[PDB]
Order: sequence, then structure tokens, then C-alpha cells
Amino acid sequence: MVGVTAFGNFDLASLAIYSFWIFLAGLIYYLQTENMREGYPLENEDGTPAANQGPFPLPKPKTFILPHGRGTLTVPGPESEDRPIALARTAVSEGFPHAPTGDPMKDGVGPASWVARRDLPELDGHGHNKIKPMKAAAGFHVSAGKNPIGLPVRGCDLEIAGKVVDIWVDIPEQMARFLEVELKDGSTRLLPMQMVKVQSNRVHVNALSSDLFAGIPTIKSPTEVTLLEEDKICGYVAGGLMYAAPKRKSVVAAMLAEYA
Amino acid sequence: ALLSFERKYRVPGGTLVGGNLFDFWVGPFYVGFFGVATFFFAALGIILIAWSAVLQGTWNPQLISVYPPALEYGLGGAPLAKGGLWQIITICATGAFVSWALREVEICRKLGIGYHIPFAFAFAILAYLTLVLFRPVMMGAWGYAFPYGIWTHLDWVSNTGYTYGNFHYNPAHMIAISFFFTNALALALHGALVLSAANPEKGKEMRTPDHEDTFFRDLVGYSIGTLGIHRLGLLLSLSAVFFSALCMIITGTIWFDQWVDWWQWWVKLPWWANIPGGING
Amino acid sequence: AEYQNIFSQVQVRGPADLGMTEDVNLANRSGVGPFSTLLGWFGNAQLGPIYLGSLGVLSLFSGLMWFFTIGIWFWYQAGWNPAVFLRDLFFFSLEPPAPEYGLSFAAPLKEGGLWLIASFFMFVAVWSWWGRTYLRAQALGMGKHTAWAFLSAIWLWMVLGFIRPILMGSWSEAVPYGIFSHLDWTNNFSLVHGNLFYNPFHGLSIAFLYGSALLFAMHGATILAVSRFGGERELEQIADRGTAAERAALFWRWTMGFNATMEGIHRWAIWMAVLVTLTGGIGILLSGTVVDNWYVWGQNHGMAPLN
Ligand code: BCL
Ligand code: BCL
Ligand code: BCL
Ligand SMILES: CC[C@H]1c2cc3[nH]c4c(c3C)C(=O)[C@H](C(=O)OC)c4c3nc(cc4[nH]c(cc(n2)[C@@H]1C)c(C(C)=O)c4C)[C@@H](C)[C@@H]3CCC(=O)OC/C=C(\C)CCC[C@H](C)CCC[C@H](C)CCCC(C)C
Ligand SMILES: CC[C@H]1c2cc3[nH]c4c(c3C)C(=O)[C@H](C(=O)OC)c4c3nc(cc4[nH]c(cc(n2)[C@@H]1C)c(C(C)=O)c4C)[C@@H](C)[C@@H]3CCC(=O)OC/C=C(\C)CCC[C@H](C)CCC[C@H](C)CCCC(C)C
Ligand SMILES: COC(C)(C)C/C=C/C(C)=C/C=C/C(C)=C/C=C/C(C)=C/C=C\C=C(C)\C=C\C=C(/C)CC/C=C(\C)CCC=C(C)C
Ligand SMILES: CCCCCCCCCCCC[N+](C)(C)[O-]
Ligand SMILES: CCCCCCCCCCCC[N+](C)(C)[O-]
Ligand SMILES: CCCCCCCCCCCC[N+](C)(C)[O-]
Ligand SMILES: CCCCCCCCCCCC[N+](C)(C)[O-]
Ligand SMILES: CCCCCCCCCCCC[N+](C)(C)[O-]
Ligand SMILES: CCCCCCCCCCCC[N+](C)(C)[O-]
Ligand SMILES: [Fe+3]
Repeated sequence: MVGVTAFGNFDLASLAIYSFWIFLAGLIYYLQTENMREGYPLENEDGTPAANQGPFPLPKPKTFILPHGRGTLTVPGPESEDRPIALARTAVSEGFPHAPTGDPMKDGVGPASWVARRDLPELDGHGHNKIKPMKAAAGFHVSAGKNPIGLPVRGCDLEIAGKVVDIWVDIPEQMARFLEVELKDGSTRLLPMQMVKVQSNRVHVNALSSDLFAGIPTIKSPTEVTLLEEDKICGYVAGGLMYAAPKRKSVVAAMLAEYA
Repeated sequence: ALLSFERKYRVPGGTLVGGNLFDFWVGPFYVGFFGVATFFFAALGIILIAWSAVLQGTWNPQLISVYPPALEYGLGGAPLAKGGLWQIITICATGAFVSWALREVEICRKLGIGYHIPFAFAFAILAYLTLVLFRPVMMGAWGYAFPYGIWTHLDWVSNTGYTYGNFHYNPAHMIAISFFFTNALALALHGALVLSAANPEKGKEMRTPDHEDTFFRDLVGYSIGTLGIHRLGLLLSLSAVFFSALCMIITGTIWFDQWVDWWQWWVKLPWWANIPGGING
Repeated sequence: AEYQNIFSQVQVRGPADLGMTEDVNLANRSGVGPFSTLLGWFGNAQLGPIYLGSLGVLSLFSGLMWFFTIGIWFWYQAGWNPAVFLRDLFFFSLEPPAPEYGLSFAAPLKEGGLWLIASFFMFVAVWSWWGRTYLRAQALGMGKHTAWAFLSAIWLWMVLGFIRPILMGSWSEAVPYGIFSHLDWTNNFSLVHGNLFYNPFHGLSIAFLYGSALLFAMHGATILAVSRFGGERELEQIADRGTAAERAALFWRWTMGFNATMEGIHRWAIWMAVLVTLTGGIGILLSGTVVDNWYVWGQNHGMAPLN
């Protein structure tokens, strides 16, 4: 016959849960403001600060020390695109799309967008270039799957745009990142590995018709690629899904349908 | 208002229905045909729930509960106050979720990104449908579905589970649970690993993915890598829900007795069924 | 069909990767294991090296001893018969001392003492493993987030096997070592405390467990969706935001009205996961020590402070 709880210790538990909700409100505030370290303050469509920034204030800045003498990054910090954006309003009020003023693939807007990232290669923990053509990566070779090197490369118009001449590999992560494709004029381009289908007789690229391969952004040194160059290449390729759709839906509709 | 980097992505195109008619935003939200459809379904659903609350005679969110038709109605319609609201609300919920996934697809197409997100969401929608549609249809009555109420739906899981003894004994449930636990473990480790690299010891330079691999190799002798971990989190969470839907779709249909007795199949294998000793001899 | 990046199309291999050195004692690292082409379809092909060291050996030895203490008792329950061992594998159970022994170490080997021994080895294995998550991060100059997250899992484990039993006044309260029997223990725990789904900390633990599948499905799918822009190179996207991190943020902003960053998503991640066992441990620590019956509690603190 011993038990000292009945009079007011189920209060504890009430205390605990009440405390938890207070803690959780605090946590969500912390997390949301942590997640405002990029892209804020919000802007009007003309790039000026928006009047309504929401109920959460910007966090105090933090600084990342970057390795290999690359400096630091402090965020939140001044935001700017640092590149021309070739788009114009299509309506007289906010919230409508912005039409490309030129060729959106060439101009790098919409799904063809790129970010003005640093024009230096990503580096591994030893300060060497993270990504290298396999011919220059000592000891690296295809270890499984069909080796794409030497295969013709086909675009979504079902025409051959070139031939694979190498694989660019991530050295520290031991993975394939790009295929290097040589074009009809003898120059090469990089294609993201995520955007190609390696088949037994060919590499197929659904994102681009063959005529758009020459427009893929080129790299300035043939044995390295900078973060800026990767953004431009990947943005352009993915942009083909929307912008080469005329040259894809025309073909894969005249390819099938013949009976009636 | 727009994120600072947002304008260059707000181009026309990517819609699946309606061309440019609904190709616009409201504040941060993209609309599209399916944004309109979601709004319509969600609004109607919420209104009908509010009506069910009135018929029930309460506005307390902890008391409001919308029930499917009693079992006597089988798979037919029911009067509104007697299960019909549940049925219409369920059609609205389904319209709203499916519209939400298809609006996500329009957003993928505008942004030139893969479709992995709404593909993943479609697993959640299929688990919901297993419980409110697929399983009740196979069992022959809407009344086997859960009710829409904050606490009442929990009474339904308890009552449903206890119908088959300790539901722990459902083997597809065991697997689903293992995927849930393993997913949370992996989410903790993934979050922690990226953060521990991005936020190293005071005054040290950011670590690299080389260090993330090194840390896991040191710790357990294997690192799945930065691509692998996101493949994994996706696979674990989708597998959890796949095995959840499976564990329920087989329950009350192909297996309807006490789940614990299912395991007798193993104990009763000829070559050891009759050996004495142990727990089952 | 477009390629979806669930499995790699082409694997590549280079020299075995011995990893970053930093402040690690390299004498305590093994050589590299084999390379698995099978694993390499989905993740890294390389196995090892692993870090051994003194704590490592301690943890492994202690862990194996926990495992063998249970397994030896299982053989005993099988009457040393291999066929009975396999038939009844899921049914054997190493159970804690009976209530009568309280918290004493006085119980006979066959009636609790062996459970205490197995538990002791488990305690050392887990805590020394925890030290290892801290020490391996320290040696590499990294933050201690893994050790802090691990501590949250450890919290529920300690509550179940150690803290709650001590507060209740007996080892009989602890969990048995067995496949089916730990499940019976779980079902019984809920029945005896008037239905755990009335425990608000259990409902929270489940919101976080489901939220943690919701969030990993969202995150894993997002990263794969933007892997065509290098999105999985998250550390570099954090240092130098790219079109991967922007398209990911805008997918969510356009869908649900707000979004994360490449760094901050990992903070939503860490906390969604750790709160599973944080709220969990609390909910079970309160069960029986301060609240006997969650249904009864809920009638007084859920309908009565709605005042
Ligand atoms: C006494 C009760 C029984 C029990 C009986 C049952 C029963 C019955 C069921 C489960 C199910 C589950 N049980 Mg059980 N089980 C028990 C003990 C446990 C234990 C434990 C530690 O003891 C665990 C971990 C689990 C875990 C599991 C999971 C495998 C599964 C639930 C997740 C799921 O289906 O998600 C799937 C996810 C969904 C259905 C969510 C879908 C929602 C989507 C489409 C959209 C909704 C959004 C909208 C309304 C948002 C509003 C807008 C706002 C702005 C946000 N059970 C005990 C033994 N269990 C369930 C299951 O498998 O179901 C399929 C199930 O039916
Ligand atoms: C999955 C297997 C079982 C299940 C069994 C359990 C059990 C067991 C528990 C819950 C609990 C929850 N369940 Mg349930 N429940 C199921 C079906 C669902 C469905 C659905 C299919 O549409 C919904 C919307 C909910 C939602 C709810 C929340 C009230 C609560 C926290 C969930 C969560 O954070 O998840 C994770 C997702 C997120 C973190 C995103 C946030 C979304 C939440 C907060 C949405 C709330 C919507 C709710 C208020 C519906 C109103 C919609 C409006 C009318 C528009 N459940 C099926 C029947 N559910 C817990 C509880 O506390 O209940 C009292 C609990 O203990
Ligand atoms: C009939 C069953 C009861 C029930 C009774 C219980 C009980 C009892 C508990 C839960 C708990 C939980 N329940 Mg319940 N549960 C019910 C029904 C549900 C349902 C449902 C109906 O859909 C669901 C989804 C859940 C879900 C949940 C989880 C949120 C939660 C466990 C979190 C966890 O990650 O634990 C898993 C994580 C751990 C156990 C931590 C592990 C720690 C480390 C240290 C492990 C070391 C391992 C090492 C030594 C060995 C490894 C070897 C390796 C190979 C190397 N319950 C019903 C009402 N539930 C737990 C809780 O927290 O409750 C509040 C709990 O104690
Ligand atoms: C498949 C793995 C996990 C998962 C994945 C997943 N969920 C997803 C997505 C993905 C990838 C999103 O893309 C989508 C999202 O936008 O996330 C923020 C979503 C989403 N998952 C959500 C909830 C959710 N997911 C859950 C779980 C899971 N989702 C799985 C575990 C759960 C659980 C576990 O209970 C819930 C509660 C939303 C936050 C969001 C979908 C939002 C949405 O469809 O909105 C459109 C519809 C409305 C705004 C309201 C509809 C109102 C109805 C017409 C009436 C309500 C009827 C309802 C049935 C009553 C329920 C009462 C309850 C008390 C039972
Ligand atoms: C906070 C939420 C979740 C969580 C988090 C979490 N768990 C964690 C971590 C974190 C962040 C750690 O960093 C730690 C870890 O190192 O993970 C990799 C861990 C961990 N969580 C683990 C298990 C676990 N966690 C649980 C789940 C959860 N953990 C929660 C869902 C569960 C559940 C759900 O019941 C399990 C069972 C381990 C994998 C690891 C803790 C490891 C440990 O403490 O080890 C001690 C014991 C041993 C060293 C050996 C045990 C005996 C073995 C049978 C022998 C194996 C050795 C053998 C010789 C090797 C065989 C290979 C050979 C062929 C070479
Ligand atoms: C093939 O045969 C051999 C023998 C070779 C190998 C096979 C062995 C087998 C079959 C092993 C079987 C293992 C199984 C089934 C284990 C299952 C374990 C489970 C399901 C555990 C579940 C919960 C565990 C908990 C909550 C335990 C917590 C323990 C603690 C918190 C430790 C507390 C410490 C105590 C009480 C000791 C006190 C000592 C001091 C003073 C610190
Ligand atoms: C558990 C989900 C909770 C997440 C909701 C909290 C944050 C949403 C509000 C973000 C506001 C966006 N804004 C205006 C700052 O851009
Ligand atoms: C059909 C389920 C009932 C829907 C009720 C509306 C959801 C509101 C969430 C409950 C809020 C409870 N609270 C905090 C006010 O006490
Ligand atoms: C390390 C992640 C690998 C997944 C293993 C997760 C544990 C679940 C074990 C059940 C496996 C059942 N299954 C899928 C083989 O049928
Ligand atoms: C998820 C945990 C996986 C266990 C991976 C164990 C790999 C250890 C490799 C070390 C062996 C190297 N070797 C052969 C030189 O000794
Ligand atoms: C990382 C933090 C995300 C916060 C998500 C919060 C979900 C709340 C779910 C409500 C649970 C209500 N209940 C009955 C357990 O008390
Ligand atoms: C427990 C979570 C319940 C859902 C709460 C809804 C949060 C949605 C975020 C609001 C949308 C952001 N914004 C800028 C439009 O305010
Ligand atoms: Fe990530």
C-alpha cells in the first residue's frame, strides 16, 4: 500500500506535452529561418524588394570556410543573378509567365536556365579536380555495364549527332558523370550521364534533336569542367525537353501511326 | 513576391491540359488546370465535412467524424447522413490527391526536372485507396473503410487490428515496419552526415563528400555514397508504404483468421513438426 | 522510356580509395575490402577500409557476447537440437528477472541472471559504439551531428531497458530478447497502460515516423529529380548554389508555397527523424511511472483543460 502520485503528478505529462508544443513552435521557427539563407529577401518581378516578406525575419549570417583557398561564403548575403535574363512580361499584373525574348536555349532561361556559379572546377578533398575525362584518370576503367565509348549518339529526331569518345568520371566518388561526344566538325561536347540512354548499339538522347548538339555550351579547357560550365551544359540539355519538343513530337508521331 | 533567383524559371509552358488558360501563379503557388481541380475538390470536400459536422451536431475538431455506410449497405449508395457524405468526400479526396500529383507533374515539366516526386506521392495515394477503395471493394462493403475523424480513425485501426489478434503477426506488416524504422534511421544519418560535413569543428574548412565516405567507411566499413543515399531514402520510404498497402489488402481477403496462427506453417514442416523439446514440442 | 537514375547504367572503378587522413590514426584502419559490382548498381562498389581501434574491438566483442548470450540460451531452450532451434527460432525468448527480484542481481542464471548478463554486454556495446560515432567525426574534423542523432535512438533504448525499469523498481519491466516475445511485450505494454494511442507522445512519435517517410520520399525524389544538374553534390550546392538547388526549391515553392535550402533541408531531415525516438522515449518513460492509463489521463487532460 504505497503510491504518491494521485494528487498532482499526472500534471507531469501535462507539463511535458505543453512544454513540447512550445519547444516545437521554437524548432519550426529556427528551421524556417535557417531555410531563408538563400533566395531572400523576396523580390517583385522587376527585381526590387517585395513589400511582403512574410512573418519570418532573415537569420543572423553564418560563414562557411571553403577549402583550398576558395575563400568563404556568408549567408544570407546580397543576392543577384549576375547574368542577363532574357525574358519579358506577358501581362500587366504580377503572377503571369515571362516570355523568352530570344532563343530560350541559347539565352539560358526557363528549363534551359543556368546559375552564375564559380568558374572553377569542383575539387576533391586533396585539392585535385573532382571530375576528369577517364583517359586522364589514372587507374579508372569501366567495371560493369555496356561501355558507351565508341557508340554513335542519336538525338530525339532519330538522327546521329556524333560519337562517344570518353566518359568523364568523378574520381573520389568513382562514378560516371558525363559522356564526351565528338561532333561532325571534330569538336566535342559533354552530356550529363543522367540524360542519356546507353543501348547495345547506340546512346540515345531524348532531350536534344541532333541539330541542337552543336549549341551545347563548350568547355574552355579540354580536360576540366568548371561549376559554371556544368550548369550551362546541364541547363541547356534539360531545356531541350521543353524546347526541342517540336522536333521530337513531329518525329515520334510520323514514326508510329500508319494503319488507317 | 519571388525568390531572388526565381524569375528566369517562370516561363510559359509545361501544362498538360488547357494550354495557357491556367498557366500562372498566385503568390508563390503555381496554378494550372490541376490547381483549379485540386481547389474545386478540396473545397467541395471541406464543405461536405462541415455539413457532416452539422448533421452530427458538433463543430469540435476532436469530435467531428464522418463514417462510411454501415455494412448492410454493401457497396451501394447510402443516405447522406448515413454514409453518403463519406462516399462523396472520398471521391473529393481522391480527386484532390490525384489532381495534386498531376499539378506536380506540370511543375516538373515547366522546371525541366525528373518526375520522381509525384511518382513517389502516387504511392501514398495508392495506400489511401487500398484502405478506402480497394480493400472495401474486395471485402464487399464500404463500411470496412476508416472514418474521417481525428480520434475515430485510430479507434478503427485498433478495432481492425484486434480483429486478427496481435496484428504484429502479419508478416507483410513486419516488413513494412522494418522499412519504416530503417527509413528513419537512414534519414537521421543522412541529415547528420551532410550537416557534420557542412558545419565542421570551429574554424575548420567545410568537409567534402570524400570525408562523408571516409566517415562511414571508418564507422561501419561501407559508405553508400551521395547518389546512393537519396536512391535509398526514396526506396525505403516507398517500400514501407508498398508493404503497408500489401499488409492490408491481404487482410480480410486472402487471410482473415488470427495472424499469429499463420506462422504454424513453419512450425508444422514435416521434417521437424514432431520432434519434441523447444517451445512447440 | 527516359533513364531515371534509380540504378547506374555504367559502373567505373579506379584504385581503391583509402579515404581522407586528417587526424585519423591510420594504423587502426584495415585494408580495403572487396569491390561489389552488385552494390555498385545502386551505391558505391567499394567495401572498407574500416576503422578498428580499441573502443571498436571493445564494442564488437561486447556486441557479439550479447548476441551469443541470447543464442546460447536459445540452444538450451531447443534442447541442443538444431532442427528444434530452427523450427522455434522466433519463439525462444531470454526473459528478465521475475518481479520478486526487484532490481537486485540476485536472480538465478536461468531465471533472469542470464538476461542481466546479456543486457550488460548490450549496454557496453551500444555506449562504446556511441563513443565511436563521436570519435570518428572528431578525428575527421567534422561536426558531431551523427553522435547527437544516435543519442536520440539511444534515449528510447535506455528508457525501455534501463531507465523505466529502474524507476518502476524492477528488471521485470524491461524488454525480453526474442523475435515474437518482444512483440508480445509491446502489445501487452499498450493494453496494460490503457491503450498507447491515447498517449500524446505516442501520437507525436508516429507523426514523426510517418513524417520521416514523407520527408525522405520528398527529399530522395527531389534530389534524383535534379540529379541531371548534379543535385546530389549537396556540399558544393551549399557552398555554391546551382540550378539544381534552385529548381528543387522552386518545385516545392510552386507546389506548397514554401521551400528549403540545400543545407536547411538536412536540418528538417535530422530533426524529423530524431524526434521519433525523442518524443517516443518520453511517452514510454511516463507510462507507469506517472500515468497508469492513457485513456483515463486523456479524459482529464484533453477534455478537461479544453476549459
Ligand atoms: C492495435 C493496432 C495494431 C496495428 C494495426 C494496423 C492497422 C489496421 C493498420 C496498420 C497500418 C500500419 N501499421 Mg500497424 N498495428 C499495430 C502496431 C504497429 C506498430 C508498433 C510499433 O506496434 C507499428 C510501427 C505499426 C506500423 C504500421 C505501418 C506499417 C502501417 C501505417 C503506415 C501507413 O500505412 O502509411 C500509409 C500512408 C497513408 C495511407 C497516408 C496517405 C495520405 C495521402 C494520400 C494524402 C493525405 C493528405 C491530406 C488530407 C492533407 C491535408 C492538407 C494539409 C495542408 C497538410 N503498427 C497494432 C499491433 N496497423 C496501416 C496500413 O498498413 O495501412 C495501409 C493499417 O491500416
Ligand atoms: C496510415 C495508417 C492509418 C493511420 C493511423 C494513424 C495513427 C496510429 C496515428 C495517426 C495520426 C495522424 N493521422 Mg492517421 N491514419 C491513416 C490515415 C490518415 C490520413 C489519410 C489516409 O488521409 C490522414 C490525413 C491522417 C492524418 C492523421 C493526423 C491527424 C495525425 C498525424 C499524421 C502525420 O503527421 O503524418 C505525417 C505527415 C506529416 C507530418 C504532414 C502533416 C500532415 C498532417 C498534420 C495532416 C493533418 C490533416 C487532418 C487534420 C485532416 C483534415 C484535412 C482537412 C479537412 C482538409 N491519417 C490510416 C487509416 N494516424 C496520429 C495521431 O496523433 O492521431 C490522433 C496517430 O497516432
Ligand atoms: C499493440 C501495439 C501498440 C503499440 C505499442 C507500442 C509501444 C510499447 C511502443 C511503441 C512505439 C512506437 N510506436 Mg506504437 N503501438 C501501437 C500502434 C502503432 C502504430 C499503428 C497502429 O499504425 C504505429 C505506426 C506505431 C508507431 C510507433 C513508433 C512511432 C514508435 C517507435 C519509434 C521507433 O523508431 O522505435 C524503434 C527504435 C528503437 C527501438 C531504438 C533502437 C535503439 C538502438 C540503441 C538499437 C541498438 C541495436 C543493436 C544493439 C543491435 C543491432 C545489431 C545490428 C545488426 C548491428 N504504433 C499499438 C497501440 N508502440 C515505441 C514508443 O516510442 O512509444 C511511445 C514503444 O516503446
Ligand atoms: C509514399 C511515402 C510517404 C509519402 C510521400 C509523399 N507524400 C506527399 C508527397 C510525397 C512524395 C508530396 O509530393 C505531397 C506534398 O505536396 O508534400 C508536401 C505529399 C503529401 N502528403 C501529405 C500528407 C500525408 N502524407 C502521408 C504519408 C506519406 N506520404 C508516405 C508515408 C501522411 C500520413 C502518413 O498519414 C499524410 C497525413 C500532404 C502534406 C501532401 C499532399 C497534399 C494534398 O494532396 O493536397 C491536396 C488536397 C488538400 C489540400 C485537402 C484535401 C481535403 C479532402 C478533399 C478532404 C479530407 C479527407 C480526408 C481523407 C480526411 C482525413 C481525416 C483524418 C483525420 C484521417
Ligand atoms: C533516431 C531515429 C532512428 C535511429 C538513429 C540512429 N541509429 C544509429 C545511429 C543513428 C543516427 C547511429 O549513428 C548508429 C549507427 O552506427 O548507424 C550506422 C545507429 C545504429 N542503430 C542500429 C540499430 C537500430 N536502430 C534502430 C532505429 C533508429 N535508429 C531510429 C528509427 C533500430 C530499430 C528501429 O529497432 C535498430 C535495430 C545499429 C545499426 C547502430 C548501432 C550499432 C551498435 O550500437 O552496435 C553495438 C553492437 C555491435 C557492434 C555488434 C552487434 C552484434 C552483431 C549481431 C554482430 C555483427 C558484427 C559482425 C562480426 C560483422 C559481420 C560482417 C562480416 C561478414 C565482415
Ligand atoms: C547459430 O547459433 C549461434 C549461437 C552461433 C548464434 C545465434 C544466436 C541467436 C539466434 C541470437 C538471437 C538474438 C535475438 C532474437 C535478439 C533480439 C533482440 C530484441 C528484439 C531486443 C529488443 C529490445 C531491447 C531492449 C529495449 C533492451 C535494452 C537493454 C538496455 C537498455 C541495457 C540495460 C542494462 C542492464 C539492465 C544491465 C545492468 C548493468 C549495469 C549496472 C550497467
Ligand atoms: C511541419 C510543417 C510546418 C512548415 C510550415 C512553416 C513554414 C511555412 C511558412 C513559410 C513562409 C514562406 N515565406 C513567406 C517566408 O516565403
Ligand atoms: C475530418 C477531421 C476533422 C477536421 C477538423 C479540422 C482540423 C483542425 C485541426 C485540429 C485543431 C485542434 N486545436 C488545436 C484547435 O485544438
Ligand atoms: C540497408 C537497407 C536494405 C533494406 C533492408 C531493410 C530491412 C527490411 C528487411 C525485410 C526484407 C523483405 N524483403 C523485401 C526482402 O522481402
Ligand atoms: C552496413 C555494415 C556493412 C559491413 C561492411 C564490412 C566491410 C569490412 C571490410 C574490411 C575487410 C578488409 N580486409 C579484407 C582487408 O580485411
Ligand atoms: C521537424 C518538425 C515537423 C513538425 C510536424 C508536426 C506534426 C504534428 C502532428 C499532430 C499530432 C497530434 N497529437 C494527437 C499527437 O497530439
Ligand atoms: C502540421 C502542418 C499543418 C499544415 C499547415 C500548412 C502550412 C502550409 C504553408 C503555407 C504556405 C506558405 N505561404 C507563403 C503561402 O504562406
Ligand atoms: Fe540530401
